[PDB]
Amino acid sequence: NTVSGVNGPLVILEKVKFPRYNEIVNLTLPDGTVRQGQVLEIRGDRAIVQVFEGTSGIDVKKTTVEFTGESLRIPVSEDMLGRIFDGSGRPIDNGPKVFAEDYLDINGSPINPYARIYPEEMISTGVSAIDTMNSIARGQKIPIFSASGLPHNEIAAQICRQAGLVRPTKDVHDGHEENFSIVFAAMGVNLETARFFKQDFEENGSLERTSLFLNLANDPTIERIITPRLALTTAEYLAYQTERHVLTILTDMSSYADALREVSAAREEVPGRRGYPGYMYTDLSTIYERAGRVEGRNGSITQIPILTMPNDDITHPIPDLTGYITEGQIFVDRQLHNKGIYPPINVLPSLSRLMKSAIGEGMTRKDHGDVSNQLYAKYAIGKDAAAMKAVVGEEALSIEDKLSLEFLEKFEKTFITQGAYEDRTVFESLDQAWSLLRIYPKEMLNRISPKILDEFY
Amino acid sequence: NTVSGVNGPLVILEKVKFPRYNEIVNLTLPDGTVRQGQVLEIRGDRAIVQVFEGTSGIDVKKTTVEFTGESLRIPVSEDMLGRIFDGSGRPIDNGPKVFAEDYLDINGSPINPYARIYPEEMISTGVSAIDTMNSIARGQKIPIFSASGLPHNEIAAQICRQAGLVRPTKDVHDGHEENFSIVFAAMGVNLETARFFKQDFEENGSLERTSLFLNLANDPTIERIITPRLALTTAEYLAYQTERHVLTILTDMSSYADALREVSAAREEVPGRRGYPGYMYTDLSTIYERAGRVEGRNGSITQIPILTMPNDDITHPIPDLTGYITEGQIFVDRQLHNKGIYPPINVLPSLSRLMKSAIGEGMTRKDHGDVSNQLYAKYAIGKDAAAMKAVVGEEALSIEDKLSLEFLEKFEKTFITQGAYEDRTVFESLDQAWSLLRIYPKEMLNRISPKILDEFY
Amino acid sequence: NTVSGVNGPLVILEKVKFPRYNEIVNLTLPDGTVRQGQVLEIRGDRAIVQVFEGTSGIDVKKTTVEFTGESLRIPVSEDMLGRIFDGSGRPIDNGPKVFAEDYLDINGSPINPYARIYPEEMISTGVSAIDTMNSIARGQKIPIFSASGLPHNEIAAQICRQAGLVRPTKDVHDGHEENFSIVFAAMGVNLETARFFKQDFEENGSLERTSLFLNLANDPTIERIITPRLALTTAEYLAYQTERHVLTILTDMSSYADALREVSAAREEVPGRRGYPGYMYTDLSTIYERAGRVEGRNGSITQIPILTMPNDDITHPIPDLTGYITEGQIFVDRQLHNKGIYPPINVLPSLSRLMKSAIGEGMTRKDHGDVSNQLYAKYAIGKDAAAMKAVVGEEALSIEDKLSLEFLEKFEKTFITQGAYEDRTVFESLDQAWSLLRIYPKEMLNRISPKILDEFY
Amino acid sequence: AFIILDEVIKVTNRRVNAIEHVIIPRTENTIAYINSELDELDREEFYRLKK
Amino acid sequence: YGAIYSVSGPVVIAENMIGCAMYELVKVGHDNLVGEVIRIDGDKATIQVYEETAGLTVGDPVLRTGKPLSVELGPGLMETIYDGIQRPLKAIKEESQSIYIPRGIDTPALDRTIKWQFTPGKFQVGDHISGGDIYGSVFENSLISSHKILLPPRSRGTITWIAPAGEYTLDEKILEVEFDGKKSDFTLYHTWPVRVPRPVTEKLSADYPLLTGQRVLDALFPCVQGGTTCIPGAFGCGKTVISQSLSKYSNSDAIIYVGCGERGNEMAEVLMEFPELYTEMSGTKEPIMKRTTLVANTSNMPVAAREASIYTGITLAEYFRDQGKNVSMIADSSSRWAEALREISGRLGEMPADQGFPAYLGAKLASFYERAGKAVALGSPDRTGSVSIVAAVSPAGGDFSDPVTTATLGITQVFWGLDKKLAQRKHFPSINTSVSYSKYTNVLNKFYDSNYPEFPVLRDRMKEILSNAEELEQVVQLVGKSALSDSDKITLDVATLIKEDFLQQNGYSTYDAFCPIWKTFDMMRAFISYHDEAQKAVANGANWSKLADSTGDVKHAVSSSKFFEPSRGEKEVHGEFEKLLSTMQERFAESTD
Repeated sequence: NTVSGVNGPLVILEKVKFPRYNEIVNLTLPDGTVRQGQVLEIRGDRAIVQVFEGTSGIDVKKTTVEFTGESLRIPVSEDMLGRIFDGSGRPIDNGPKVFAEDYLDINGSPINPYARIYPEEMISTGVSAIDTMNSIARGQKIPIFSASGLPHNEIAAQICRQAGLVRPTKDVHDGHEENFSIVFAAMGVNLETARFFKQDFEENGSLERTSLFLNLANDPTIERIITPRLALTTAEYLAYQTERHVLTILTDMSSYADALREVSAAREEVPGRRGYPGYMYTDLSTIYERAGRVEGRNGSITQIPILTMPNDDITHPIPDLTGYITEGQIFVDRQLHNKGIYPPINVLPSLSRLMKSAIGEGMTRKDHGDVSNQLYAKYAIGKDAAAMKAVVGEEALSIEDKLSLEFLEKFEKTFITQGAYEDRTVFESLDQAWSLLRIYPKEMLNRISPKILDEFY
Repeated sequence: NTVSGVNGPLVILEKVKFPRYNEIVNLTLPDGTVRQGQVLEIRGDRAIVQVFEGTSGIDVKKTTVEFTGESLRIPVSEDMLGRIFDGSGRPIDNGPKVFAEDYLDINGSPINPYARIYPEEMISTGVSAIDTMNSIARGQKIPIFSASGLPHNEIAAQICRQAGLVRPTKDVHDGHEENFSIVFAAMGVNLETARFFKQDFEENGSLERTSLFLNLANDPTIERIITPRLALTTAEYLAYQTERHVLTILTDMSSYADALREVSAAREEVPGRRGYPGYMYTDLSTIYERAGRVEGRNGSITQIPILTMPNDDITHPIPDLTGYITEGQIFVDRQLHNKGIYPPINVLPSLSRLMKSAIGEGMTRKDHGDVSNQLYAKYAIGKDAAAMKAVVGEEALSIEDKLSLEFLEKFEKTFITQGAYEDRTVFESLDQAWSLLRIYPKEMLNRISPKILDEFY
Repeated sequence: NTVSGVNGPLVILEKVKFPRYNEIVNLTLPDGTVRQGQVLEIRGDRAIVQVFEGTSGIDVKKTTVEFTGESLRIPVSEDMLGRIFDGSGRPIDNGPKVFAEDYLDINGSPINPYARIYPEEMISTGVSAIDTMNSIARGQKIPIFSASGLPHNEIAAQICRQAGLVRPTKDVHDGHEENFSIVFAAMGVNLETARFFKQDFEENGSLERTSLFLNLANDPTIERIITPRLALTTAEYLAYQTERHVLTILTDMSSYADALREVSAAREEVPGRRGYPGYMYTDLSTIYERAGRVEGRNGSITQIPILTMPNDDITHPIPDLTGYITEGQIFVDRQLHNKGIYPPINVLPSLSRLMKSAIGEGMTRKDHGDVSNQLYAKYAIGKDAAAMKAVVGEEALSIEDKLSLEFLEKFEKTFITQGAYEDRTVFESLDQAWSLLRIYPKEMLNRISPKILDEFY
Repeated sequence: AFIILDEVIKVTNRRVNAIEHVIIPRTENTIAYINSELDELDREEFYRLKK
Repeated sequence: YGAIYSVSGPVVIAENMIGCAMYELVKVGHDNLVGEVIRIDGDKATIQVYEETAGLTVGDPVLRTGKPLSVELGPGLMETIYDGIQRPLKAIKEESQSIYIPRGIDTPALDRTIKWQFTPGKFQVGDHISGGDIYGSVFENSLISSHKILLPPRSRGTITWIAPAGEYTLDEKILEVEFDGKKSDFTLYHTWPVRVPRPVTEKLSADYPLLTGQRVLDALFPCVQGGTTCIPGAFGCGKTVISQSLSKYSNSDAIIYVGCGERGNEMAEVLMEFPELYTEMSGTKEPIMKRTTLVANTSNMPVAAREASIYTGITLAEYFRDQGKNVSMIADSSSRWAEALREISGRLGEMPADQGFPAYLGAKLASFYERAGKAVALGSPDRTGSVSIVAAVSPAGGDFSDPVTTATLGITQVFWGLDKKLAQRKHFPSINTSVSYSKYTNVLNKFYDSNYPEFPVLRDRMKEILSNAEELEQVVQLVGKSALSDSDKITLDVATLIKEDFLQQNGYSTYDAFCPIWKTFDMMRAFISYHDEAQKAVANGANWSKLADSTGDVKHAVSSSKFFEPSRGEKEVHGEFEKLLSTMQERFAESTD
């Protein structure tokens, strides 16, 4: 009906009891622009709305509302690739709107025809330190944990450029046979970097294959959270109807987390630990839900969320909850970056717990899981030996440890390091693993069965 | 007669303001299930009730309420003993009626007749580590600070079960002319554990010496804090009127504390550090007020509360507040349980602050005090020696350190270690002590008067 | 009307809406006492007031009000020199009646004609430890950061007795041109501490040129916050009318902050981090703005507030806000006091932002600043090298390093050690510095230009 | 044996001084910094709830 | 009846809800969503609605059904996968064409087309009957026909009608009970409230060991059927691999696998893996499946379901318990249930006070636990049934200082560690004697004494070797090694052997599908014998180095033990390990002189 009040950016409507839940309402403001808002909650003879464009202009008696009568749903086309959108899917280049062939729900709770077949075939991201150690399977969602003090935007970028150049490597491996498409969603990221993302798609020649949703921080909070839901829904349509391998790259979760946090400052719903909502978990889980093998089991959606730790620790609420919903984690680190390493990836807390089962010898090798296991134990000792080395002197060193100190550096500067443009064969990756291990006797090995070792070493 | 609402454990019944505080009320259900509860708060035409059994499932119109007219009190009797009760003191034995002779308040004090006369005269637990090294005399409240890494329930039982077999031996030496009774209170307990205590007692023939009150952990929290309160009141009556020395065993203070933190969910009362009350002091104190010498002072109420560190943190709020109030503390550590010593009481930071005050003769010996000094000091030195041995080797170690080492192994493996069904009277303990100390010459024994040292090496 | 309630130091008045903001009202108590209060909040037919007198003992319909109709202002006069006050402007030692020649409201902004031309003249107390490393300009604010277990009171006293002897010497150099007055405000200090300050002004013969405001901690918390402000309003008046440099000593800042905190957890505002106010910054800012040159450009207000850390850290909310607002800090350390160094002011992290501005060349050398840069560097490295000497011995201690060890000792025992009647001058400080610095080679002394170095080694 | 004994004691002497001065106070100060933030997250919450 | 007052998140509030209780089953809106009144505030009831909202408006009716929310336990539970609200997942796949539950769609709690073979009980006409007494049985699978049809807990009367043997539906009545007038007619399914502990004849103390099938889990502290256990996780240390692996390897009559709030990929894995793999009970035609009743919740589905998960799951263990079936309930992970509880705490607006976590949290964790245990089966013919609760605990913030873990350790009597550093190094599951305890130990080693083994003696020494190693390692790190006693070196060496053979095993031991107690005992027995001979050997004089060099052949042989499988000696006692003891004795002879 009309504004009773506005409390924070949240706008308090006084209105008669009829609307749908998540029903779009259009607020008529006196300035030549009408705007849409969604009822966040519906209550007894009032509804609290956060208006999707702007944050100012609402008046007491100079406002009018009319109920659209329809809750927000994303209008989906599979012709949506090769178009530039914003966070509401409106054009910024004038002309390419989302348009439709079907209308599907933004939550993806109605359809949810996610297959009960567990991640199957191999995926790589062309970065050796990712591929071998925490090996990606289709439908597997494994987070990229980063920290600021980093060119963390450059690491995300690298993965976006690399995605789709990997795919002929994968065809040959027989972990892909079908088209590859990219769904790209941006939330609260710098101007320069938004041009880097467009440019990386352009180079690849996959601009046609990708959709860009661009959302800045000067576009509202509620609207920020909707953006990946639009993207996600379109990916689900790609994966289900046309049996495609869909990669959605969703950056930046941190920006998404803040937005959730700013709200509930006038809701009846109350915020829990560290001022984060307690149903923050619930919010993450809605995003995360569209990910997994689709029914038809020739398509899948693989999802890579990008998280920068804003405080740097991994026990901060943003990473801690995410790591739990996902199956393992991938750690980027400040320390490698300082020495002068790119892409700087620490592997010591990095483990994916569903890695072994997915992969098999037919597109990897049987030693892929064994050779990875050896390299973690040796790297771990090398790291403790280093810390002790500083404090006491070379008094606590032993033969294995001196060897381990060299191993650390060897691995860091040959294995993990590679150019932005560079991409890597998995089979190649595995010969370079063996090479590093060749400086240790075989009697000191034990995370590999003696049968397996004898064949490939 | 009309339930207004339920907000968690706390139930709001809407009926008039004419009831008094802690008056039992009866919720009459159409299920034929009468549940009693006690009013926490009374306000104008509503009272807030916590139901002992269950807390929800009551209709908002098909229910009636009746007021008892009696505030909660324990029917206390000397014929009550040797029987297994719930957390409201009602038989689960399938035995006869509770019986009364008086009705005594369980609110915190019945008549509070806690003396302005300090502790003397030994109370024997039948565990060597506690009795000799940390002498407890009646009225003293020394807690056992244990952890979940130890078997806290099994050690607690041991103290009860071996206690009161010390007593014929005391009667002969003339320590006790009046009888010995145990009041055992178990909280939020597991079913196997509840049964375990009864079976242990049955085996020793300590069953009819004690009353056991079991509150199970499926029983709501409010019942659980009521349990020790019931126990403590019963004990104050046996101790005052028929003059008996009573040892009260209360496990687990950590579960009682949790209940207290747990209630508050519609109260306007806020907790303090780590979520535990600011008034956590107050609640501890409440148990603590029933403990001390009774008026007439040949009977006493002696309290040993048992506190379990859940995470091995001595800076955890529960032990800290308690520790300040209590006359010393007993520390039990994980390390000794691991070597396989049982009981594994390290007497390294354990203290009794009124150690001298307890002993005498006729239930101790004169030589008790001097020995306590020799064994503690030698033991501490024994721990220090173990670390040095690892470094220097066995063929490069000192004489003084070698002696200290030998003492550590024997001390642990003979004094502290005793069998499950082996009672260690204080007289028995003191002899074993002289064998251990003998290995040192007289030249290295000196916190002992030469008079003693000449009697017993 | 009359008093509805009192919640803590907030008084809930029911009265009409006609009073202005900070309008005085008077409460007529039935006890034969009148109490004054000022409106903190005005609302729809009620007001919430903080009373200067009392904090409790406020009734309902026995207690009535009459509104004064006059907002809170200080009668500021210039013939207030030599008169003794308390923390409200009543005499406690029978100093002259306040009168009036102007009235200024307290808001931290009287007439506010503070600086837009920076200070550049120099004030010296004759303390090298202070002056050299922290060059105090004529309207800069540099606090004293000390901690518990220190004689912060004694150092504040050094300044006050030695100021007003050094200043006429500085008058000739053209460091000064005009008389000095001290306005001492004590907050929340002991009788014993308060007398000490008064003793120092008598002792010197500057009791007629000082204003003393004494607030004790047992006087209301509301009285305590008005005490620094009252002093400051007066201070601005003396600066304006009679063109003197006014030094304000505001001791102790922690006491003031404790007052603000009680009126912010008893407020309906939620306080900031560590239970310390959310507008704690603001409250502090009010003092701090009132610094610099005052119109007619020959009077000024210069500020040294005194802070003792009540928790021994610069981690704490008080040091961190304090230090941001002011322009430097003068640091005192515990180690130096323990050893027998008085004044124990350490020079390790003591810093002056407006050092450059403060030094000149028409009353100080230009080499004051160059030589300062060397002392700060050299001392800083030397302190760190000493701790390092302890660890390493002489196996990572150089010849050059030995020289830094000697500079450190000598600086401590000479530069920092001077009695509480010892007066220096700037030229002497530079000369003594030059000598110590002399053992270092030319190469070592590299943060000062060759022109300077060569002339004066 | 003497000459060696002379070298080893010098190293063992440096290590005691190093653990005592540097290591232990670093563990104290870091622990404390984190404690102070930590207690405040728990407390402010209760105030937020109450408001 | 009621009129919707407000819809905030998936929480619906409805005014005008009188003669309503606090666990009522309700149909919410005009959409007829399944829902439950958790609490009430005056007239206004706060209802958790188990299907999502996206279009439910205010002022739609709320119809109370006149009874609590319960779950259905009948026949056909086995060899089917359900959710946590318990609607068949499989039936959902065909009819809705949506693999996972669609919005606005409702399906009843069990399949209503399936027919079962009823065979008569041990009652006839005019007989007095009681609850948990066996009224019949249904041949439910091929592995097990042990599915007893009982008269419900809290029922007694006289049976008016007993139907004869034959084929019936589970909606097609076969029993009438008359107590005082018609109590109700009964069918093959029976209803049970998921908010109450299921009645029992008596609880009995646990004293019968289950063998996990993992040598390491048995070796340090034995599992018991009837018990409670914590296994630490960290969400990237292969906690899933060992959960699913334990489930296969442990052997009970019925197993209930409860995914609390999972990846969705992990749940999918178990659904696929189990019919492909075999049982050790000789199961055929989807072997493992026939033995499992599976509760599948992902975290991406509604929060109500995920609350409901554990409770439904425990009731399923309990139902089978009354029949006299021994149950293993593996619930994974209990920390995700707590995370759902923290969610409810903030959505209704109830106070959290357990470290930013619920008021109720500590008590709800205990309530779940007490429903597990060993008992004399419900009904008077007397059987033994048991429930062992294996509940995974894992971080919810800190490493063990999170609320979840603190509460759970209080109440658990069995705890088996898992260290992160060893997890990354691949030596999981790592049981640390300081981070592990069993209170059941003393009754359990005395049980194994009766069975044949010397077991209690081996326990103490196993503990001693691990225990001294941790303390000596701390001197090694700081001081270094330039000296470390002859005895101390031995302890370190032997402890490595124990790590490698026992602690490391999960796709690295070619036999691990089920490991007997005797074999574990025999393996550990060789390790301990090697230890005592070695320490004696340095003391009676013989260098440490000569002693390593001569032990030689046997030392390797114990190193290699782990791959070896029963194939010599008995069916549980292994000859290679028996041979080993005697050869060891010969090595000592060479080594001392």
